[PDB]
Amino acid sequence: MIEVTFTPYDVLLFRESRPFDAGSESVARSIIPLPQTVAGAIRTLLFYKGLKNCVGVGEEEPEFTLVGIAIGTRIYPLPFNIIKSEKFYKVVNPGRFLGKLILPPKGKYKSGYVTESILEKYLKGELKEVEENKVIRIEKEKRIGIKLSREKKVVEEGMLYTVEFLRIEKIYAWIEDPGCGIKDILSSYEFLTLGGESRVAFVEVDDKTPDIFNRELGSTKKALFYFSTPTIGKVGEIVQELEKRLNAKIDDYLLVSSRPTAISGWDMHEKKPKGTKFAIPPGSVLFVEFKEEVEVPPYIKLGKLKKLGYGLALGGIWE
Amino acid sequence: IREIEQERASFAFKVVSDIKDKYSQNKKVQGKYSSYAEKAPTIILNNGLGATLAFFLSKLIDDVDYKSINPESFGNAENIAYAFLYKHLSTWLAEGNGKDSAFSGLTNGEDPLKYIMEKTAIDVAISTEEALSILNWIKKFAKAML
Amino acid sequence: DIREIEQERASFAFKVVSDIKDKYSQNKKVQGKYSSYAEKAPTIILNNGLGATLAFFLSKLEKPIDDVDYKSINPESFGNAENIAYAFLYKHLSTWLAEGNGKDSAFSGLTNGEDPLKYIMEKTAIDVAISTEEALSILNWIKKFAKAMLEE
Amino acid sequence: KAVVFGLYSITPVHAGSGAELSVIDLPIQRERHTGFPVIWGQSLKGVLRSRFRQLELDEKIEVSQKWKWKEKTKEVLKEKADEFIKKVEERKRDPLLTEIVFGPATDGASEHAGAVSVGDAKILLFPVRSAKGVFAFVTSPIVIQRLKEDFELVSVELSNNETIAGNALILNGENKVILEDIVLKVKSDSNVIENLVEVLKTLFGDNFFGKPIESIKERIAIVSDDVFKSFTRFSTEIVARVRIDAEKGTVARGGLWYEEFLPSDTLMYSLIAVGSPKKENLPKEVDNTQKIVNVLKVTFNNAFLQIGGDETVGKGFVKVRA
Amino acid sequence: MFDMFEKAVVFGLYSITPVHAGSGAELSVIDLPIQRERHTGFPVIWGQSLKGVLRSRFRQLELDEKIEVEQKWKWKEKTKEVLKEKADEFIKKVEERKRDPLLTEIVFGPATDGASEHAGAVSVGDAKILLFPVRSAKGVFAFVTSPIVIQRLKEDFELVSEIENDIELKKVELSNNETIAGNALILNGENKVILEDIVLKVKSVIENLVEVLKTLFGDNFFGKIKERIAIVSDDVFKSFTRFSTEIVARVRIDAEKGTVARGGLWYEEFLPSDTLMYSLIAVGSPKKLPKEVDNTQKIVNVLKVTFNNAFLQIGGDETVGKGFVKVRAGV
Ligand SMILES: [Mg+2]
Repeated sequence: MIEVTFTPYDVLLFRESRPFDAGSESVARSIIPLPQTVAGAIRTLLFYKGLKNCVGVGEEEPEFTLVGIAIGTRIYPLPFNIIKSEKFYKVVNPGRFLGKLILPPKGKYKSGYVTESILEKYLKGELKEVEENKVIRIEKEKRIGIKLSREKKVVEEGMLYTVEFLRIEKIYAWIEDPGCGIKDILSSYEFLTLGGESRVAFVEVDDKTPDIFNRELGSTKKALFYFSTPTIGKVGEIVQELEKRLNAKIDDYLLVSSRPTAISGWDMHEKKPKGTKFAIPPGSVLFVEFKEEVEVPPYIKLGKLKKLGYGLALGGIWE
Repeated sequence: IREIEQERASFAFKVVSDIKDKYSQNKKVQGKYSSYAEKAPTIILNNGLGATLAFFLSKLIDDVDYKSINPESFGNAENIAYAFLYKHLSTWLAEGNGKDSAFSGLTNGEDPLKYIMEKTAIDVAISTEEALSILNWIKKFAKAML
Repeated sequence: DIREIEQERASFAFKVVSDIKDKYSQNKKVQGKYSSYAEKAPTIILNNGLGATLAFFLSKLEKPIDDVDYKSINPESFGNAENIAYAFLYKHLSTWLAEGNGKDSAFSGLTNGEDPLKYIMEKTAIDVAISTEEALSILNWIKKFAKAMLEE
Repeated sequence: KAVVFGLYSITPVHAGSGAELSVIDLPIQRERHTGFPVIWGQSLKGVLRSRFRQLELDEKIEVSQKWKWKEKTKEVLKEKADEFIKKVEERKRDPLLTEIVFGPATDGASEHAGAVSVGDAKILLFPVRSAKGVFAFVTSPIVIQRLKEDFELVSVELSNNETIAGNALILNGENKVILEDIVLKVKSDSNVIENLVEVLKTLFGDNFFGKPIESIKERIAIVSDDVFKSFTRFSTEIVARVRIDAEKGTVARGGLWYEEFLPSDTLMYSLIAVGSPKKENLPKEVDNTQKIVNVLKVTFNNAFLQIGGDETVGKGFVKVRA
Repeated sequence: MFDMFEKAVVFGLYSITPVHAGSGAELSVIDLPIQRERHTGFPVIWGQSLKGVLRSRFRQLELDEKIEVEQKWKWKEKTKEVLKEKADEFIKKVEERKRDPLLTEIVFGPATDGASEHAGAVSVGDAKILLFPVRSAKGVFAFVTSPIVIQRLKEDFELVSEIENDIELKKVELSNNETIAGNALILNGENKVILEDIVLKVKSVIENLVEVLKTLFGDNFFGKIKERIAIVSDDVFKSFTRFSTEIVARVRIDAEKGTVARGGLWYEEFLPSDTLMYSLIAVGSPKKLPKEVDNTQKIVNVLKVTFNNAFLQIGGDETVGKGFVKVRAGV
């Protein structure tokens, strides 16, 4: 597995799906980067390097597989079963009622990010709570710009716009290369355009598997699956897929989640927006009670568009 | 340049509070200290820091030592207020808020008047600016407390 | 890093006033007289001139105002407190104009070691004007420390 | 490839930020995370594009021959050249090389992208009044670490009371530096200032915008991160401006406001990331990244630009080294 | 490589009265300080202060048809020649002080009502100190300058050189106790100069600097200096500009009691008379046009004829005789 590290020179824009044309709708608000955007940046580099075989021009997916992405300062969205109570974010474990897994009422969820070490303790079921100071928020930087007339140096009519950028220190991407020679091509490049407004990020590439993908969790009936990237597909099909890949049937499951992630994007091949897809948002947790004990995998890919970085679930246990 | 302002404000509040504490029933002393605090920067502007310190000296000697001053041992309000202001200004330039704080003075414990006689013109200029700045803070708390 | 003349004036003034207090700690008369004469001196200079002021001091010592080098004057060789003080003041003032606060200080005088009174009676009016202003400036500082240190 | 643009302010600079939170009416652009003064990539790009465009239209661009954009437009767009040139005169589009380097004017945006990515101008040296040597070129470890990281990828420990400074700032024998009205004690150090100067020399050359870089070494002061941040936030120029009602000869109603300025003698740097030119049927002399980089260097090296607002009251002028 | 401008003019400013270019009241012993460059401590006049002064003068001259272009400039006629149909409504705006006369708006930009129409054609630079007057034991006073000031002057010449595309248009080291000075300042038989409260040793540059001043301001110096020029170190010069300005106590007297009224005592700073400052005035192509002023060269000519040898008032306290300067505008 190859590990790509993107270091933004300054700011990044991963624009939400909304009109953003000069002289009209003029507000661009960034979201947390979707893995397909990172995949697109890599595919575009290969598209220009002449490796159009691995790109998948006009195709939904490339030949290579983007395992997933993570932002860094490496941090992850607070699991949705972690609820803020006073100055602490408390882990809420599944309960049972009428023979069904439920999450007991303990307050509303508040968004935020935690370090990889805090997530690791969570996945091992050893995390009780997190002090509110260790819960990170992503910094935004709002910039307001204009367009000037060529000669008179005054603002052209209606040419004012606003961008809410993200201030991100690092983005990590992991790629499985079936022999396209991506590691060599990425090594030849120092930087690439990532997201909107022609912002660039420095590129480093190392041949390594992150330790979080190599954890030994043991065997249990009570496994959980933390989605680190958006996961596309019906919950039923995802659970069924999970049953097949682990060769074990499920007694019951509970999806703790939030607002669905709206995913469209821009088709650079056809020069028009991509079709809207809906996904289980990062930070969502699928609690599963298998009928038999399973060896909980450190990570597992689920749902549609796996090669674009979607459906990266991190294994964990609960009691 | 912001932390130094806080340090000055801390010192200023302290010395004015000591004035108001020791001479609570004595409005003449409090009023004299206030007036002299207001006049002090003017004397410095028109005569220089050296002359001003010398002027304070004449309101009190064997040696020039601000430490040896005892403001409470004087007979009238004029001399008491002068001795206090003089010691306050000198203490700030020499000691700051103590050596356990961010600002511990400019002259390293040496009396500012003798300091001016010995050091460079640059050393005198920074001591002059600093003197004006601490008096400016003393004036603030004086008007509000005295 | 240079120094300003004011620093040298204050330094010199403190030194000569401390020298009197040291040599005559038990003599309040000598101290009181010196302070009176230091206070009087600038006014005499403004009304009568620097030359007449230096000569005025020498006449108090009954010295020939035309044939006396300041270095030859030793204040510690007079009886009454008045002549002791006059000798000190004349000495201090002349030393300042002649040597400043030292050859390696920020001010080494104006007369280049020549006796100030002899200098005045030998040089031009502009030279005298520059020395006159400087005489007033050093006396201002002598007065400052005399007022605070010297007792009556 | 990439070009590093060094920017040295010779007059105060007002790169306006409406979104900046401040007690000042018109504050300058700043970085969200560090609070450091900055010039946005978009502001700088606009400046660079406008200068480049004027030169192209005036046939002053060199590629080592005179660039004739209308001639090149015809040997590129062929049958569509005349209507394009018409749009340029109508200010609906920009001349050929300008659009190749910086992208099409908004009317033709979807056709292709601009070859260059203009990065933020990040602060490097900030001038602060010094009791000795008039003023110091002040920086911090966090700044030096950022510079080193940006350069390494494109290719220090101090307390709040300490400074690593050049000799021209240090009071003789006192081992102290006085910045404005505060005193910093000198920390003994051998190569950090020297290392920094070497980095500056490797990026901008022997001459530091009209002076030997060795002269700068004597007046560099490295201070702690908190102290540097304090100076960049509270030592910038805060100037009151008014409008006079000449009928009365007094200040007009609503005619008083405050404006912030980045001082002159500030050093900033922007990395210009250059991709391949994206327009179809490119002329040979500008058909790849290196050729775009070369034109950028020749056009802007040793140039004078005006950045930000207040041009007509003498603000925003910088020297450029590329 | 300064192609945004085509020509430039240096505006020499010599104060004949004390000058208060203000920055506003401060909680300080000096209640009303003059404008200063913060990181050097040098006195300045911001370009916006100078532009407002130049604009107001130019505007009044155009309204009174005293502006010389190439003959007299009749702004109403030229307005009708340019605006044609809607010229009458524009003139009405001017008489109502809503807009400014044609040439004024071309040079300095539109009045606040028409701000969005176009920018001004000229760039009025901050005025910086070149010669600062300092009292001297001999020679009464000295015109004091320093290497860093001389250097900034040379660099501004490089700006003019780049703008006018004239490569033909394009070393002073001193210890702190040293000076390079004219004969009038040097004490009789000592080789020393006393400026303010500082003794400076005379070092064996001035003649060359004067030749430079003779270039910009003509053979005559504002109708008047080498004998009283003193070059000192950068830090000594800096201390002079910061601590040798006029600081004056002013009062308001109760007209009935003959005594100082409450809120009627403050200290105010003034740049001394006999101070030489200069501003770089850059001229670009007009952005608004009659043939008489359709390009940069013609606008420069108007600026030169209008303000050369003229008297201006800059800063506040005009009514108590402050801010009067003489201007020399050379290319
Ligand atoms: Mg855009």
